[PDB]
Amino acid sequence: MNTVPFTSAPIEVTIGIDQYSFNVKENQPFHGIKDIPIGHVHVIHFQHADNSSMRYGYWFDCRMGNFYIQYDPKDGLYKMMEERDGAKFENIVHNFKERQMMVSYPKIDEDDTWYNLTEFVQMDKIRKIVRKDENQFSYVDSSMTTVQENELSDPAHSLNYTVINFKSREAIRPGHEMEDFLDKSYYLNTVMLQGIFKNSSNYFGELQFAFLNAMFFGNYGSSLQWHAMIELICSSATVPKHMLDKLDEILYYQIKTLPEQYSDILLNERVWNICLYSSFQKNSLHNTEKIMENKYPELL
Amino acid sequence: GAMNSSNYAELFNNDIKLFVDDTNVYRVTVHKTFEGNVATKAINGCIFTLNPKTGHLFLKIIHTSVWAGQKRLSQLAKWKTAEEVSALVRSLPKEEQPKQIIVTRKAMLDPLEVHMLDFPNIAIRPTELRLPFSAAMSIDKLSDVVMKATEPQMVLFNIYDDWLDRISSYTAFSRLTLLLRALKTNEESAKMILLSDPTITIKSYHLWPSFTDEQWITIESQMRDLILTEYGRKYNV
Ligand SMILES: CCOC(=O)N(C)c1ccc(N)cc1
Repeated sequence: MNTVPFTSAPIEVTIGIDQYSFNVKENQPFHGIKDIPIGHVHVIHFQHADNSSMRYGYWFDCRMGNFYIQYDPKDGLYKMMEERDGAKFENIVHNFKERQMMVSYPKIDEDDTWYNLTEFVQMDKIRKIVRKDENQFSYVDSSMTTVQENELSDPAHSLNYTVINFKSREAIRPGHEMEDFLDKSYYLNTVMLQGIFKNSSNYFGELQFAFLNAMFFGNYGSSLQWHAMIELICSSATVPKHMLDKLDEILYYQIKTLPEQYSDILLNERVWNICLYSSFQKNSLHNTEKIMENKYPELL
Repeated sequence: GAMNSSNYAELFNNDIKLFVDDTNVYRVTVHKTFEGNVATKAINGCIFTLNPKTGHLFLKIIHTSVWAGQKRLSQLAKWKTAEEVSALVRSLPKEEQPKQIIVTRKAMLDPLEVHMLDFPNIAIRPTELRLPFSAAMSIDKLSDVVMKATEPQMVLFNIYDDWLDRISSYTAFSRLTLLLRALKTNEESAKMILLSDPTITIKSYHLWPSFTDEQWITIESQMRDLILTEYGRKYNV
């Protein structure tokens, strides 16, 4: 298990670590998060108590370095940093653990939620969507726009998700206009899977990362991308059976984790009704359809 | 965006534009079969593509053979329409290509947008005008060429005959829409109005009779009366 120590907590803040969250008071003796499960990416996120518009966080993998958080009073945020001195880092963590100044990552043993939400998410793929090559971890916040949002403004601070546009020459073969518009299989299988993503695992990884960014940071463009990647599959008549079965599992755990009270801001009525009841795959997502109908019947 | 009464003079400015009406593309008769089921029989149709400034009508005749062995014909008809309008644009010299295509039915927007992806600077717009272009097939010479067709064909007409020698395109379009609305509302009476007087004829190279200016005023009044008469009959007014 790995540890993200905090130098201090000078401003009151709600800290998230993956699907968990806890409140830290102004100048409370908080010095980090221990017992973080090795083997998964993680996200540590922040929402300031005195200013809820400050929503930002960091994706990281403890296998890639020793990371800590320190508040910057000039930029007014908690910053992730890497500590290259291993023995210094260990010495800091040990002192904080001995004084019990850390919260423990509160993973129930029965509980596969985080694995189920990040099965296909890799840190290397995150670092290509979020471009800041000098760090091993990736900063995301509420307001970051996507490359596609910027085409319809600072490019360095953007989310480089794969652009999906159903009325684009990439999506529509000349001479196959009706075919490709009513059946997105060409666009899914040849353009996206064979061409850009290379395999379904990378496609699902980006889909999963988009969902998590939208939910944890209230990022609109991430929400748009998640829905577009769902709709591209559901609107394709020809999808490998293993991908349909895996998508059903991916979406089930996403809908299960979504806060009940955020459904008005995280779920697109049009897309979900189209996907579950009108699309080629309307009968292929049995688990997702069942949880959606029992948890968010209003949306449908 | 959408084309309505506020921006109506835009139809007659110097930006080339076309209306596309697909109502008469897929046309059927419905009938009982020997076993007492119901079947359709397609008949020849047409795409009505009109430049409202010049009167140029590109009438693409849709021969029933294009439906043979196809499914979901009402859906296919929209896409065939879009395919044919796209092909027409590509066939025109650059300086004749439209800057805007206005579709009379919003279901044509996505098919036309998708077929015109190669022309990002041609705007595809709906309209809030209720235009009576479905009644094109009430114009005898148009109906005749459509029904006689044995193969796909494009036929070029000027739907204003020679009116623009005497009136503006705004007025010509108003006259056309009044005539077509009247033909749509009561075709027999409208045609009686247009042909009642044997001494006024349709030139070989025209669609409508050769009315003088004063006769057009009379005709237009008779068409408005027909429309109002039929409204009163319909709604018991
Ligand atoms: C701040 C809460 O809103 C969200 O979490 N989403 C994803 C969102 C939804 C809609 C809009 N316009 C912008 C953002």
